[PDB]
Amino acid sequence: KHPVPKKKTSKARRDARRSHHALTPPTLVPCPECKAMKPPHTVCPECG
Amino acid sequence: MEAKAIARYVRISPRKVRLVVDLIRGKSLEEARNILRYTNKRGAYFVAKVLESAAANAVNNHDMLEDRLYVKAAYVDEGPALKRVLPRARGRADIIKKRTSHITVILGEKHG
Amino acid sequence: RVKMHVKKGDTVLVASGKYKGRVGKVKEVLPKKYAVIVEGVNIVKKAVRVSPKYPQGGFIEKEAPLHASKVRPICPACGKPTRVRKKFLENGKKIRVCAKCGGAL
Amino acid sequence: MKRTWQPNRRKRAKTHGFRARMRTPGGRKVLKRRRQKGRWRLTPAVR
RNA sequence: GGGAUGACCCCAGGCGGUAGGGGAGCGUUCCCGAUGCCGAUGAAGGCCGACCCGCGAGGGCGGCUGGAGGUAAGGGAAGUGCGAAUGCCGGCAUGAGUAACGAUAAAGAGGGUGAGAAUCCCUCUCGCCGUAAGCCCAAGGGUUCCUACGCAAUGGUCGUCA
RNA sequence: AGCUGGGGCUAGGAGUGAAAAGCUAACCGAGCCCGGAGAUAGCUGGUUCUCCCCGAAAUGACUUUAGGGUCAGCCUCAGGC
RNA sequence: CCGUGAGGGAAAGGUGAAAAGAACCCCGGGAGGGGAGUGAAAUAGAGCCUGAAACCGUGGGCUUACAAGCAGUCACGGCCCCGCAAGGGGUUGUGGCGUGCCUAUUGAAGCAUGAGCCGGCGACUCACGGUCGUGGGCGAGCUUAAGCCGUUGAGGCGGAGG
Ligand SMILES: [Mg+2]
Ligand SMILES: [Mg+2]
Ligand SMILES: [Mg+2]
Ligand SMILES: [Mg+2]
Ligand SMILES: [Mg+2]
Ligand SMILES: [Mg+2]
Ligand SMILES: [Mg+2]
Ligand SMILES: [Mg+2]
Ligand SMILES: [Mg+2]
Ligand SMILES: [Mg+2]
Ligand SMILES: [Mg+2]
Ligand SMILES: [Mg+2]
Ligand SMILES: [Mg+2]
Ligand SMILES: [Mg+2]
Ligand SMILES: [Mg+2]
Ligand SMILES: [Mg+2]
Ligand SMILES: [Mg+2]
Ligand SMILES: [Mg+2]
Ligand SMILES: [Mg+2]
Ligand SMILES: [Mg+2]
Ligand SMILES: [Mg+2]
Ligand SMILES: [Mg+2]
Ligand SMILES: [Mg+2]
Ligand SMILES: [Mg+2]
Ligand SMILES: [Mg+2]
Ligand SMILES: [Mg+2]
Ligand SMILES: [Mg+2]
Ligand SMILES: [Mg+2]
Ligand SMILES: [Mg+2]
Ligand SMILES: [Mg+2]
Ligand SMILES: [Mg+2]
Ligand SMILES: [Mg+2]
Ligand SMILES: [Mg+2]
Ligand SMILES: [Mg+2]
Ligand SMILES: [Mg+2]
Ligand SMILES: [Mg+2]
Ligand SMILES: [Mg+2]
Ligand SMILES: [Mg+2]
Ligand SMILES: [Mg+2]
Ligand SMILES: [Mg+2]
Ligand SMILES: [Mg+2]
Ligand SMILES: [Mg+2]
Ligand SMILES: [Mg+2]
Ligand SMILES: [Mg+2]
Ligand SMILES: [Mg+2]
Ligand SMILES: [Mg+2]
Ligand SMILES: [Mg+2]
Ligand SMILES: [Mg+2]
Ligand SMILES: [Mg+2]
Ligand SMILES: [Mg+2]
Ligand SMILES: [Mg+2]
Ligand SMILES: [Mg+2]
Ligand SMILES: [Mg+2]
Ligand SMILES: [Mg+2]
Ligand SMILES: [Mg+2]
Ligand SMILES: [Mg+2]
Ligand SMILES: [Mg+2]
Ligand SMILES: [Mg+2]
Ligand SMILES: [Mg+2]
Ligand SMILES: [Mg+2]
Ligand SMILES: [Mg+2]
Ligand SMILES: [Mg+2]
Ligand SMILES: [Mg+2]
Ligand SMILES: [Mg+2]
Ligand SMILES: [Mg+2]
Ligand SMILES: [Mg+2]
Ligand SMILES: [Mg+2]
Ligand SMILES: [Mg+2]
Ligand SMILES: [Mg+2]
Ligand SMILES: [Mg+2]
Ligand SMILES: [Mg+2]
Ligand SMILES: [Mg+2]
Ligand SMILES: [Zn+2]
Repeated sequence: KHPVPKKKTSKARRDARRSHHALTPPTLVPCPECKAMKPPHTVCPECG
Repeated sequence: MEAKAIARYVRISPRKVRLVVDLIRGKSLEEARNILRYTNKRGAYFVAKVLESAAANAVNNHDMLEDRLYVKAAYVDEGPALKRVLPRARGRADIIKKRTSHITVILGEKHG
Repeated sequence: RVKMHVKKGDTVLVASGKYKGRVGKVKEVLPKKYAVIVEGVNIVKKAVRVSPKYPQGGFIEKEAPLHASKVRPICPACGKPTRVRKKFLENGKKIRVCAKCGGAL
Repeated sequence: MKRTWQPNRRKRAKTHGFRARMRTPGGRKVLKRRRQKGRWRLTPAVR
């Protein structure tokens, strides 16, 4: 019982683990009346 | 000419806040402005503050002409970590570290 | 307990530093720092907050203390001496071994 | 579950107390040592 | 052998190596050398070097940093060289954005405050205790009580609340 | 032979025990602290710059000796022949 | 701070010559920062001398998605860089070769011990005796101890004794 890691994992291998960890920016559309930006299919912070 | 802001000893984890910083790098100040607002991370707040101070500092200090601002380079280094004791089973007591980020946004002028 | 040489009355010469060469009168003397302040020699610029007077004001000029060793008593007619002590009756003195004179006041 | 410290202010002054220590040579030497080490409190503090 | 009584040319050989024996050196702290010498036209320390000397330990030189010390030749004396001791003290990693966030009594909305609110305040609805999860007393604790101003930390999130 | 609050007494080769070597302040076939103390350890670990030369033993005898020793053997250095 | 108690028992020094410790303005709730100003120096700004290493991060050069490994080494080649070039630095495609360090053992890459990594602390000494060797003094002799006198860190006397 009680499993443990056998080797400190390397700076190479943990960083490669993280290759998927990167964020993707919010999805945004120009607003119908106001100048500003909005997520699509939502109610605009300005001029709802 | 180029202008910066550095938020220091921000109580938040460098690993965590670095992620949103990556979202806005090389972005025109205006897309960077839109990206952080709709990003959902506790660190979008803190970066947006540093973004602005540098935007302020740019126009307001180094006479940089706002409309052409982009994010030249930017990054968070790791500040000094405060340690606290987390009591555990059978008397044991580990220590967890609440960390610290030094956020840096560096602004420069677009060439158009 | 600290013995000095110059006192408040004195006219002294600043014998070293930025203000080397200049004579003036010791305005105050701080035995515990071994420092004399000679008005108006050593002046500095302190920045100061906008509470009342300097209510607008941001900057004051003030005269900084000097290491009591930097200055020397002037001795009427010269710019030397050190110390000497004449006794007579009953006691006390300062004379110039340069020589031989007051302080006094 | 019932543990080892069950504080009672009389027991403390009666057992580790100052008059306690002073009654017995064993205990005068307790005070002698504590005094010599320069302890701030020679004897438990009970309220 | 070269007769230079030698520090040196020539010739001929030997030189795998653990426990061990032997020999020569490098370097660190300190003393005499020193009331001297180096030094702000930059000491010790640090960071570089593809350069010079040494077989090697090392020594030079050069640039950058640093900003007040260093210490030749010759000799003397030692708290003198670390990679390992489940060594000692510290610092920072890995596991990992993983396990958890501590009773499955349960929450929803509207409004207020505030830079900022699932987490504070009020209202409404819902749920849970009720020989208690309510109220009194004794220990023990020691200002935690009340109220104003606060949110760095403490609060397993947040906090404008405590 | 009930449970329980408060106040007391008994303790280290000693107490207490409807007896398990149980318990005696979260490890009791002999408590904890400070001291004798740097106890002892024929055992385990560890032992820090460089270059040059040479270079072993794992056998014999005795040994409350057998994974430790003393003498011999085998290495090395100096002087001698 | 730990312990009921006797008792155990830490960490933690350094701005600058001088506070001249940064008024004022800008982003900001603040913290923090950007200009201004001080200062010889402000990556000396108070989490303040020097500021190593592990460790984290941004930018650049070379490189890698049909190879397979104690990670190096030998060779050639491609790219980038320094130049006087026959030159040198970086990186690494393909090809040769290649069983970690220490410890302990007849034998370890060993699937036997120890070690996450870095920095610092860390183990053949001293006294008196003994015994060899060596550098000197005096040699049928050699030599003083306690003590006495003297002394800028000045030595001499002292013959009991061995
Ligand atoms: Mg827990
Ligand atoms: Mg517990
Ligand atoms: Mg950890
Ligand atoms: Mg009970
Ligand atoms: Mg306890
Ligand atoms: Mg009572
Ligand atoms: Mg006191
Ligand atoms: Mg040869
Ligand atoms: Mg050899
Ligand atoms: Mg050989
Ligand atoms: Mg200068
Ligand atoms: Mg030194
Ligand atoms: Mg240097
Ligand atoms: Mg020297
Ligand atoms: Mg020497
Ligand atoms: Mg040592
Ligand atoms: Mg070793
Ligand atoms: Mg996992
Ligand atoms: Mg999971
Ligand atoms: Mg989970
Ligand atoms: Mg829960
Ligand atoms: Mg409002
Ligand atoms: Mg409001
Ligand atoms: Mg009822
Ligand atoms: Mg009470
Ligand atoms: Mg308490
Ligand atoms: Mg309080
Ligand atoms: Mg209250
Ligand atoms: Mg309030
Ligand atoms: Mg708070
Ligand atoms: Mg919190
Ligand atoms: Mg009872
Ligand atoms: Mg009682
Ligand atoms: Mg009782
Ligand atoms: Mg009793
Ligand atoms: Mg008995
Ligand atoms: Mg019983
Ligand atoms: Mg106890
Ligand atoms: Mg017990
Ligand atoms: Mg006993
Ligand atoms: Mg026993
Ligand atoms: Mg003994
Ligand atoms: Mg021992
Ligand atoms: Mg024994
Ligand atoms: Mg021992
Ligand atoms: Mg026998
Ligand atoms: Mg044995
Ligand atoms: Mg033998
Ligand atoms: Mg206590
Ligand atoms: Mg100072
Ligand atoms: Mg600055
Ligand atoms: Mg510097
Ligand atoms: Mg400096
Ligand atoms: Mg620091
Ligand atoms: Mg200094
Ligand atoms: Mg510093
Ligand atoms: Mg990179
Ligand atoms: Mg194929
Ligand atoms: Mg390919
Ligand atoms: Mg190869
Ligand atoms: Mg080992
Ligand atoms: Mg072994
Ligand atoms: Mg074995
Ligand atoms: Mg075996
Ligand atoms: Mg293995
Ligand atoms: Mg094993
Ligand atoms: Mg192994
Ligand atoms: Mg080390
Ligand atoms: Mg001897
Ligand atoms: Mg000897
Ligand atoms: Mg002789
Ligand atoms: Mg005398
Ligand atoms: Zn005169």
